[PDB]
Amino acid sequence: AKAKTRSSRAGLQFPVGRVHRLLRKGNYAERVGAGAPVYLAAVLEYLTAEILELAGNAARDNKKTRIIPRHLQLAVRNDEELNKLLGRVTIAQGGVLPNIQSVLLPK
Amino acid sequence: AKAKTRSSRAGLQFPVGRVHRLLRKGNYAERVGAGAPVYLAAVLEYLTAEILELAGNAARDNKKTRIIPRHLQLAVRNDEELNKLLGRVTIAQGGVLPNIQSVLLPK
Amino acid sequence: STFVDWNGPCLRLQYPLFDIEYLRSHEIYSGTPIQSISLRTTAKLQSILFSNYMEEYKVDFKYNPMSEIGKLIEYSCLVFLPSPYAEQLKETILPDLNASFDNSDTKGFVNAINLYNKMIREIPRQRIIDHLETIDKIPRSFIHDFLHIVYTRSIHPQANKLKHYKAFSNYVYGELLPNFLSDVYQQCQLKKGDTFMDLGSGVGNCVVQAALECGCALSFGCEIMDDASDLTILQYEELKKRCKLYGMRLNNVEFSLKKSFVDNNRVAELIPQCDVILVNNFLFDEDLNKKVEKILQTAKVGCKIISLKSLRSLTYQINFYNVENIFNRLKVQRYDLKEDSVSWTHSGGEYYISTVMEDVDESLFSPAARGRRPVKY
Amino acid sequence: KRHRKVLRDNIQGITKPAIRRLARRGGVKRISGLIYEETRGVLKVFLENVIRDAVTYTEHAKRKTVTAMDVVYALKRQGRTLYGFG
Amino acid sequence: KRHRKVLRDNIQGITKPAIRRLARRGGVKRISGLIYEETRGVLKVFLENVIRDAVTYTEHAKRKTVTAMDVVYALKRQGRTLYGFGG
Amino acid sequence: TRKESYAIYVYKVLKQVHPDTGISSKAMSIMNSFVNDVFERIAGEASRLAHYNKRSTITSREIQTAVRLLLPGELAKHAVSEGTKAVTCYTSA
Amino acid sequence: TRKESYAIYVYKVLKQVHPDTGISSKAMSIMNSFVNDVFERIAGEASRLAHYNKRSTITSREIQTAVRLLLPGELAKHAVSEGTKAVTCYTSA
Amino acid sequence: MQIFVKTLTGKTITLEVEPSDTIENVKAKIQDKEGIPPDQQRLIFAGKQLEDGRTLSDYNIQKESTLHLVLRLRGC
Amino acid sequence: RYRPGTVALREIRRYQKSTELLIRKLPFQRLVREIAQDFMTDLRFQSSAVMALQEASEAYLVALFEDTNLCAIHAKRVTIMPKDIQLARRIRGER
Amino acid sequence: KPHRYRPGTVALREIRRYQKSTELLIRKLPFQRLVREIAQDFMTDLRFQSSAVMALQEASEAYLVALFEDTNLCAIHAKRVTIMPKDIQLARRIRGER
DNA sequence: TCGAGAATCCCGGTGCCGAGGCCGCTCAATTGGTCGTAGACAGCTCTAGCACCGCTTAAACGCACGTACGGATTCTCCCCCGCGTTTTAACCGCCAAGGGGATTACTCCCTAGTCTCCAGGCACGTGTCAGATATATACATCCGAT
DNA sequence: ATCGGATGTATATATCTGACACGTGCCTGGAGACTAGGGAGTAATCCCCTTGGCGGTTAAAACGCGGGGGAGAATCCGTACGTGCGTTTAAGCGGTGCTAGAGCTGTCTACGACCAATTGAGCGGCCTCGGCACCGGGATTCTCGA
Ligand SMILES: C[S@@+](CC[C@H](N)C(=O)[O-])C[C@H]1O[C@@H](n2cnc3c(N)ncnc32)[C@H](O)[C@@H]1O
Repeated sequence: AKAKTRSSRAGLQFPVGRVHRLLRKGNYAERVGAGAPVYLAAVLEYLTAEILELAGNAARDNKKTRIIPRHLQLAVRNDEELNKLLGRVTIAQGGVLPNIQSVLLPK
Repeated sequence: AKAKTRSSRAGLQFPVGRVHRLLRKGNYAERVGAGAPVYLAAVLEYLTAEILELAGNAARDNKKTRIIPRHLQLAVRNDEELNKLLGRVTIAQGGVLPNIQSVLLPK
Repeated sequence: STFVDWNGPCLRLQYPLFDIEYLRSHEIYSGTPIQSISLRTTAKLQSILFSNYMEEYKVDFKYNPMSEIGKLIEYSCLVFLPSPYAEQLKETILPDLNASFDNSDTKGFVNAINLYNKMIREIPRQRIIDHLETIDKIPRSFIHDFLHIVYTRSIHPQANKLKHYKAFSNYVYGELLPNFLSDVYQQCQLKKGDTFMDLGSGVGNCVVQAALECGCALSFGCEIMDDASDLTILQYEELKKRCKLYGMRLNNVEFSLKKSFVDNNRVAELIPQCDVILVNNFLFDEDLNKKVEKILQTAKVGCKIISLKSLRSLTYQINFYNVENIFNRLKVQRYDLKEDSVSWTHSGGEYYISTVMEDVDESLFSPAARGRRPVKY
Repeated sequence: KRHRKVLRDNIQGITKPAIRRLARRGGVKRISGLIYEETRGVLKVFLENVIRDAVTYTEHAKRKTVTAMDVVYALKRQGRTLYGFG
Repeated sequence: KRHRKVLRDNIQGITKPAIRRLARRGGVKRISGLIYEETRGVLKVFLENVIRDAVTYTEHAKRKTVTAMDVVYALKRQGRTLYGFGG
Repeated sequence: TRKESYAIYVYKVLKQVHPDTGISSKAMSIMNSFVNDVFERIAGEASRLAHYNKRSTITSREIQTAVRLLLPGELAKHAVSEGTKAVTCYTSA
Repeated sequence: TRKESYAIYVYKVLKQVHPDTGISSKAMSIMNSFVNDVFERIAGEASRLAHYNKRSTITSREIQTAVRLLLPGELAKHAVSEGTKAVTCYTSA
Repeated sequence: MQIFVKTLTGKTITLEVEPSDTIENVKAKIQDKEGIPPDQQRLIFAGKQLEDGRTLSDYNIQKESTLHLVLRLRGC
Repeated sequence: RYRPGTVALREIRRYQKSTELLIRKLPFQRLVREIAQDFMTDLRFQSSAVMALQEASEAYLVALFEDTNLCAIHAKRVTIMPKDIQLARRIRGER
Repeated sequence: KPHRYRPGTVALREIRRYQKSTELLIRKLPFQRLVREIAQDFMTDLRFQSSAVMALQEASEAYLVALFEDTNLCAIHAKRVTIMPKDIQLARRIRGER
């Protein structure tokens, strides 16, 4: 009886098992389906892949090979959909996007 | 033995029993204390009493003996704390308070 | 600038605060106050009344012994000394002392102290006792700074032990500063012969301050914490020693230490005769408030209850089990805390005085009073 | 200075250059001189709200140390969701 | 007229007087001529968001009627809790 | 199927505060939705507080802290006074 | 005791998308908090959907609807496609 | 002699008695004037609850005096 | 003939003290259905749902126009212009 | 005379400098003292885990930066480059904080 | 200041339909048992938050110059209000058909529970290199003189 | 506009260092394998509420025409804040020690879940009348042009 992790079955990197345990332990419902944690882990993996891909692009643009909070802030705020998802979110040590209003620049 | 409602025990009009059943069926926690539904029912009764007192004052001031949504809107918004509590809330058929800015009044 | 606000409020004495008979019957001081030098270039200060006692202070501009010395000398020039000595002492030492303190002149400060001691040692003691007998008013800050001297001697060396309270919402220690105490005592009209109770006295600042600046026939203080109890004992002993040093009479002060006022025989039997009751209920939880209500059931008429939070829960009513209750007979008056009124914060807030009436208060019957604070378009 | 070292106003500690830098980060070119006191008031109000929520959370936990996760929860309650502290 | 009456734009159905009334309730003394198109677009965006959420709820419930509870939940999701229609 | 609501209880509270004043059906639904909204708000906050402390129980302490967090200012104080009074009356029975 | 987190999984996704890019501990904590926040959002929305339909279980359908409600636009479409792919692959084997 | 009674709802009720009138008769007049059940009525004068068996003259009621009524809504 | 702004103030007073829906029912219902036809399934829109949508939309637009009027007065004007609405929605975080 | 930049140039230089950086623009100790003071209203002597003060500073600086962005939008809307207290009041009123 | 002219408020009478009270009839709350376990209390550990001191120097603070933009005044003009007439289409009350939302009933697959196995991932430890910082300087930008 | 001077700032090389990434123990959470209940899918039926359309009526909308009042532009004042520079403050770093408060572990006792019998509170249906909505008319209160 070889053990094969559910993340391996789903082809996911994220922990299907831990997601199932967290769904069960959070009292989100009386019971949690078998396909729910796979689906949620896949969603989390996709969003993490998006954030890290944009952040890695930002880090490469800065000639840096380590994603720092600033790179996460640039990746989040320079993309409209991620910004709207993370509109009410503050990223520590993220800073602000470089923008100066047109009227403020010299004529 | 004769049944005695827990609302009667606590001197509350609101349904301590229904509040307990809603807390249990709401998956808010695995267990629910015995004093929790009493406390929550008392709080709900208090807020209802406050809003109904203010709404009845509004209706009396408007020479009406029946509370309508407009009176609830006036009661909620004319009070700072209730308005802040219900700041993000829309009351149907409430309208808005009479407020005209001093700039807009004729000279 | 001066150490003492010479134009500050001047409390009027309503009882013989300065024990003249003791001062005339005793000229050698036998008490042993906690010395300032032992707390942790030295200067010796000479006691104005008793020749035999010198107080040593670690004088170095590198607890502020210098500020205390300045305050003590200024109060002596203001309170303890008659004319023409008061004017001479005012003109001679005080400008040099203030200049030295502002400029941090250690040598000048010590020289000023020495000149003060030399000039005092020739003054007749009988004249000082006569002036103390004749006095009827003294600065409001004098009792405050005297109590602060006693506090620094007693509480500061073990102040950290006051932070051993284990809870967040009960048994928490916080003091009410002496200015607020004088304000509320003046508001409550404490007078000689009255009884003062303090429920939860902490280190006993309120009890001793009432006993001093109001002449209460009995100032009572109940405390449960062992650390606060030991500190109360130390502070009271230091206070007795210092009061003997200055000749000030200390009225009867009683403490019930290391035992709660709840279900306490002494508190229960003293409540009926109590004339003022101070209960710092800022973080008293609801059950302790109910226990305080149970204790205050036996309170008499006219007894005023000071507190930081209202004794009555703000939605308190009368339906069944309140016709016989004391809280129905309370006129509650809210007032605003001034800045620097409490020790735990500088901001302030509110505090209530609840006066026990013969009849039920008419405020709660009006629904306007019960509201938190017309409604029309 | 009784049992606790009571702090003085310390809202001037949020000094005029600091508010100027905060404004400059926001893209502010010019600043009225009355911005500084009003911004100090706004900051004091916001911090009072967040710290009151955080100390309430600490009070429930029967703790006396305001953990960072309490502040994160207090900010999440206000819709100010903060990342990087758990 | 193929199989179902494909409705027209029907955003001009929010006529100029209706927009004037909405502004007047807001305490507006004067209204620019360009406000009408702008607030028509704003209303269209808001309705698109709320109706999209409500129809997501309805489709999840395997229903074909946008029930009033669906709209209430959609508004509650966006922080615009609506009272009087259940909840 | 029976459609439960707080209608009779809101009416009882109304007759306690204003005996001579009624309440309309639309206003009744608004008050019922208000009670449901505040109930779910307080219950969710108490659930979150129970989770944060890794506690499986919602006690009166959790609800009291939730009421402190949600209701602004004097409303929280008065609501906590009512909650404490009701729980005290209940436990002494 | 053990304090669990998605650090290793975030790092695995990072080395998948960007083989030669590292990530800092502050950025790692921010990403872990992001995963926690999104998990809480989706789980809470799925709980609300389960309750509104009087449904006691969280099926993949509930999570899919929660994703549609939460993620904006194109993100929702891609997330739903990835989740459907993952569930189909999981159920196949 | 005219006396006034105050209720929790902010109302003042005028009443006419002699000193010899008993407390139960006063409760009966409150009944026939306002409709309140007598058992729910509790009468307070000067912070002391009036006993039904006693009379008004026992408590030394003065002219133009003030009284308070309390209604037993539910109690404990 | 009343001067300009007099009937405007009278209308402000009239509509601030009244609660009836200010948008006609049927045009708004058709707008809601048109917005929903982008999902090819034919929906049915329980009438209380359409009333709820109208309530929410009118309340949202009333609050938006209050903010727009505040913005217009901030610019030392009484006429609201589309830049006022854009600023209000930008500050609110909707754009 | 000494080389002197005209008004508004060094302000733009500061804007570019501080928008491209991420360090905390409020000094650590003054903000720590402010937080501790705001907590002394509670009688208990609170400890404030060192990450908690840092998180408070992160949140407060982000909030003030967003507030000043909105304030600058308000000021530009009034045909002005100078933010004024009226601008911050308008921003907080529209946002729903007043 | 005034008077005609228009909203608006109020007074009275009539009408009506929905709030309030009553009557069954469920079925959900209450009571009373046990029984598992959550957590309250106590003891111990240990590490991190408080406090202190001293030195460096980066930032803050005050002052002075000046300039540029906020605010006030004045002018034009155009566009948006207000009113009158006509049109259009909402609203109503109505009729009918039927789509599908509740509802109940049956079946049975999926998930909670538990028990055991085991390996994935978290704590700890250690190498080493990405980034931070200093220094030196080419290069871009601002600004005053011509 | 264009040319130099001074400034700031990005490029460059070098050179640290402490935080990142990787290796390993193990242990605790994830995985495999029943078992049994009950929650959810699927099928059938009722009839509630939806659609669609109708015709009639009347309010609201649309159009068009003054015209005046507010928007926007231009001018000018002056004062309020940006920019340097010298001085002062105190934050920041960097060591040390205290000790107490958070965290973990070990009882065990109260308390809440679960289950079964009981029945009265509360909800569905149905009068029924009185508070609120409409309508006619008179009084009250701007509004504006004179
Ligand atoms: C807020 S302090 C007030 C101290 C002092 N009375 C003053 O105002 O300066 C209250 C004190 O009451 C004590 N205390 C609290 N509850 C008590 C109780 N139930 N019985 C006796 N003392 C109590 C605590 O030790 C605490 O130091």
